[PDB]
Amino acid sequence: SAIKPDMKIKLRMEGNVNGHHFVIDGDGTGKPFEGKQSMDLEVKEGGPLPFAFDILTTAFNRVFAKYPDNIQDYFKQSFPKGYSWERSLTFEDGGICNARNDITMEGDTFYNKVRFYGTNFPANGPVMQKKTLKWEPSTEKMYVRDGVLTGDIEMALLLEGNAHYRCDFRTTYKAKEKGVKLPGAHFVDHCIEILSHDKDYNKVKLYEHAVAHSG
Repeated sequence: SAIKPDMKIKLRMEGNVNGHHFVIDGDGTGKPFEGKQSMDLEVKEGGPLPFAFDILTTAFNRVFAKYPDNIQDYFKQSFPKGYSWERSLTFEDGGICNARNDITMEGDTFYNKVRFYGTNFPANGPVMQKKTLKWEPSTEKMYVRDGVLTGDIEMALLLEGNAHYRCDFRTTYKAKEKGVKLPGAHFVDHCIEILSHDKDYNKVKLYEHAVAHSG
């Protein structure tokens, strides 16, 4: 009832990656029950970014995942009050990112306060050299450990030359309201795509499709 079939999405990200500060605003729309969403993104501060835009894109809401009726949908049940998540992104060459999103709802709009921090990226690595092409489609393993809803993903960035660049994700998810029922163990399939961008990635159009399933 709280989630409409068509929702607007507003987002602000404040970030610092290898010491470079930036701010990115997002304005988008999506269909929560189809697990689809699109966002227009614009670097407001700190452009042009000197690192691969792809490291940021999964920080730009698991409400936008199609859940079948026989899996508890913790994220849609988190509203209207909302929920927050925190994520570690551990890249195989030692680059480390931490991200967080505080998500609220007002009417038909999701608001997203995103923080992004990154460090230890090598100067000659694919992130600082902007040699990434896309994230491969992934499967997020959702489980509850120690009372905390957790999603683990073994992610991979496709690079120019067709090599892959591995990144481990761990996200913890927490409803703001007490007593939201936790789900059983399950999986969420994800794909994420940069649809368009300008030369310096000051403007980017982004899309995600996510579908939950059992084992």
